[PDB]
Amino acid sequence: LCPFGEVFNATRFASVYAWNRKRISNCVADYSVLYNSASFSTFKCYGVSPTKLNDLCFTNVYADSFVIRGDEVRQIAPGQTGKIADYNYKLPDDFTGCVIAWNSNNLDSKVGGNYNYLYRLFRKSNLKPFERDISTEIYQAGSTPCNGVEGFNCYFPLQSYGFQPTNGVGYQPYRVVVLSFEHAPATVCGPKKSTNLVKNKC
Amino acid sequence: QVQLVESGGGLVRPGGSLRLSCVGSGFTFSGYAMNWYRQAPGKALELVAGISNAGDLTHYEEPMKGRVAISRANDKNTVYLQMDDLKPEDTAVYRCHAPGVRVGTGERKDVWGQGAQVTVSSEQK
Ligand SMILES: *[C@@H]1O[C@H](CO)[C@@H](O)[C@H](O)[C@H]1NC(C)=O
Repeated sequence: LCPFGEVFNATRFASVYAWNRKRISNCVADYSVLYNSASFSTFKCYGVSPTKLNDLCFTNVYADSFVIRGDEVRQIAPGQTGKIADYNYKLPDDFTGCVIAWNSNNLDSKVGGNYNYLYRLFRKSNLKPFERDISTEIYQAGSTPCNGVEGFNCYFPLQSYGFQPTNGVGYQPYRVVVLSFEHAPATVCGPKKSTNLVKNKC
Repeated sequence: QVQLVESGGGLVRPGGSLRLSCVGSGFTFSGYAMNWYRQAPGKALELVAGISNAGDLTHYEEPMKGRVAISRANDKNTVYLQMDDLKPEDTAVYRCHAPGVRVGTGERKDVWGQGAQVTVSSEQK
């Protein structure tokens, strides 16, 4: 069986700017657990049909995961705008996959504030499809150079998420998982289409 | 100006000890919490230790949980990080952090340090 539990039921997720990517291949893809789950707030697919994922076979499945705010989950989609889908995590216009997310306020919120999760709100260029920037170089907002020193119109690109105990789901932490699917032997398959690879001792 | 000028660090041998210091100015240092991050070459900034406004509240993460101790001197407007039993994996740029300090600058409310290089390398052959 595919290792979805390793990425979905992980102890600690990464920041949106430093999104962790897993490679799911050569295994049975049980999408039943993903279907019959009332925990999942968002479950939207692009260029495919959620209801019929067991009726499909792909040669690679890149399972990207990270934490963002609830009001920023709408940005996680093809051809969008805003700090997240521009500086942190952008998808291609012709994207093929799904976007999963659930309110993780019970295990990513802290009384004093969870300062493990950050996000980049400053960038000279726009993040290319599936591009990742973990760099921490001083951003130039003004006309004059910074010279790697923080000052006027020159500041740190990263900003911490509050994630303090609040009542507003919009400003609460959400665990997002982007299952990006990919003329080659179809490795990750349904439980029926499985090309006798279920007994490979995955 | 809202600033955090961190000092200390340098080169030590495996098992060695070091203390980093972060001095704060241009804001009430005792009014905001202090966090210690570290960035290893190639990896993303990870949280090491976090402390409270001026209280006895210290939170450590898995990375260095055991061989690190966070503390602050609000009288001297400074926060320290006592690192002992250092390993070669600890070789990284350690940064201080005070969240939600800046005001009237948009979502950019955090104030970040410059960075202190710490290198835990063994002797030469
Ligand atoms: C863990 O397993 C799967 C994830 O692939 C899903 O049912 C859910 O996120 C978790 N379920 C339980 C019972 O922990």
